[PDB]
Amino acid sequence: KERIIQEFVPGKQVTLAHLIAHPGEELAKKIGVPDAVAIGIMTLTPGETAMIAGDLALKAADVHIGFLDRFSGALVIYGSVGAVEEALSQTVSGLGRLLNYTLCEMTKSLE
Amino acid sequence: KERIIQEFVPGKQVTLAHLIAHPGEELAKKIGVPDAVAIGIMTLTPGETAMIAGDLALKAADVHIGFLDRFSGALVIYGSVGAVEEALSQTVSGLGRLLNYTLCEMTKSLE
Amino acid sequence: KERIIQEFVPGKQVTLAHLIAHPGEELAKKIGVPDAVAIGIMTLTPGETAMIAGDLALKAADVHIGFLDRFSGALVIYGSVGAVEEALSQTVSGLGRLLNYTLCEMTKSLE
Amino acid sequence: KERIIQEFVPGKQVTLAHLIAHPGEELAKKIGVPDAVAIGIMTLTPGETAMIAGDLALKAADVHIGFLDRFSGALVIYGSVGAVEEALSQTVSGLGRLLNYTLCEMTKSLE
Amino acid sequence: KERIIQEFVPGKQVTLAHLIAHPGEELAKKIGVPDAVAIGIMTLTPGETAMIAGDLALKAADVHIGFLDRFSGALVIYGSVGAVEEALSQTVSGLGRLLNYTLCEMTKSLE
Amino acid sequence: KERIIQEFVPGKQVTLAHLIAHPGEELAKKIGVPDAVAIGIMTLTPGETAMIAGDLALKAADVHIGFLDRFSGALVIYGSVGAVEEALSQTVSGLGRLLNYTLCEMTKSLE
Repeated sequence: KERIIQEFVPGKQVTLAHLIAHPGEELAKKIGVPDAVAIGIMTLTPGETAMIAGDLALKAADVHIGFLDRFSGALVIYGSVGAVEEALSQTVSGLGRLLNYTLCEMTKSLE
Repeated sequence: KERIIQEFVPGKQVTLAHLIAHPGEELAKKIGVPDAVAIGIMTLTPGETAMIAGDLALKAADVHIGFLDRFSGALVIYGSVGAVEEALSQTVSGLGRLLNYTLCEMTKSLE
Repeated sequence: KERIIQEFVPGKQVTLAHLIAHPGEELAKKIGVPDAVAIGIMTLTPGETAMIAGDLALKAADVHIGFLDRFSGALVIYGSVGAVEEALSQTVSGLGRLLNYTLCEMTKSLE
Repeated sequence: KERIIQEFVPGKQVTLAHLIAHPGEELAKKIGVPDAVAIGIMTLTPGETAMIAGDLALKAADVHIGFLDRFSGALVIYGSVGAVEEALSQTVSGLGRLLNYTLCEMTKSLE
Repeated sequence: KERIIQEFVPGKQVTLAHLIAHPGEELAKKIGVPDAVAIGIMTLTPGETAMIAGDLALKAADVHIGFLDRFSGALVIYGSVGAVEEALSQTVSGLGRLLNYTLCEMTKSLE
Repeated sequence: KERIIQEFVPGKQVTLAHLIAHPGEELAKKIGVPDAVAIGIMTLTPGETAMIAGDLALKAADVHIGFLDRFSGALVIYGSVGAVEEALSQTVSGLGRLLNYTLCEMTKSLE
């Protein structure tokens, strides 16, 4: 085979930014967020980006932090479908702009 | 040898989607799911995909979340063999469709 | 040096499948399994494979789950040397068959 | 495919150094820092660099450690916008100077 | 830059096998082993190899398990300098033999 | 893109060895070491190297273990600036000598 030594470092990337309107009570309960709200999901690298994204999203629309995970880089917000959608949209563009992140497409699940 | 610096980032992939009808009480107990039900197993990357897959599966058939792990990316559902099988099938195609994931084949264990 | 971006994803592999007859009480105590039994050890990737392997092994011979680790991908079974050996043999082939895993040789420690 | 063996080792890098004036009480509460203060965010590799950066930042301006994470390599400081900004600026240059780290640009979020 | 997708899997390797005679009470306390004994240190990949090595070492000489870590792949034994040395020597060769591991040199610290 | 399978294994490396005289009470408190002492910081791979380095440093000068982390590979010592400096110096050379590690430069923060 081949042996390579590899100095690892975090990349800067928004891997997914997903909207889920009408998650349902079971999923909501599992996730640890309020029922009857839309939901925004982001994975971020490095993990500390979640605090930055948290700031952005809060300032972008009327959304709330379900939870913020500075280790995994997870961030979950909730609120109206419209608020969550804007918050997501704004936060992705803000990261590529302020920090020149690798970005992704915003995605959605409905029904 | 050779030294490479490596900025790591999560891939987007469904690595496995497996059905297990008749798991048995011992395995069920270990896994932390009800007995007398079929079982669906998925590994997902990044870990946060488990919440998205959770949504999809719940909406695809009459299945329930045994547990959802947004860290490892694990998701276990249960229900009838038919319900679990459809939920699995739907969830994989839904991820490749909505999010353009790398997908896998659905698999099964019976007896 | 060189900078590479690396999207990571789990491989599908059975890295080891080892039989240990006569482990002794000290090792058994450390491992958290009954004394006076043979022992089967498997490392699996991804971690969720341990539930699938758990199913296979239980169905292959008269063995029992010492523990199943869906995070590390560890699975430890115990029983007679013959039962453990068959369970191991069957589970490896089953994974390569059902899921086309990268497989390994079965190994053993005696005395 | 291809098989490579990879001996992993930590790189030496400041991946981000971000200033957030006016984070808001919600974000502040989530993050575990005082309200009404600016905030500095750094990700560092290896994780132990957070203690070194902690030293630098404290000595650079009138800032305080919200928290220091020698595992993830996270470090959060707070104080006036001016103090936090200087602390950040100084700490980045200090690491590249003393330890020849790979550095980044300082960034900021306002409003 | 360059983007590579990387399916990760554990290698099979004994990275170090080190003997420490006369560790001293402070170090011993930190490590969580008895004082007045020599000490053997191994790092193993995958993590589950520690249980196999544990078996080998116990059978090779009159040594005892300080602790066995099936997650990190750590294994610490203790006993006489001679017993620990033989246990180490035997365990390394046993792994390369039974499992065709990548091996290392045995090392020692004295005084 | 490109798919590579990657068997991972720990490298053997001292990534940093840093001296901090006059850390201050705040930083000291955060770090979990006594005030009014100099401080030595090392990151080591693999994680188990921290026990070996712990032995070396203790034997090299009149220093004490603030803490030893066999998981992350962290080791923090304290004592006089001179004792800590020698302990660090000795431990790095000892590792390259006994174990042929990849080494680093010793570094320091003063004032």
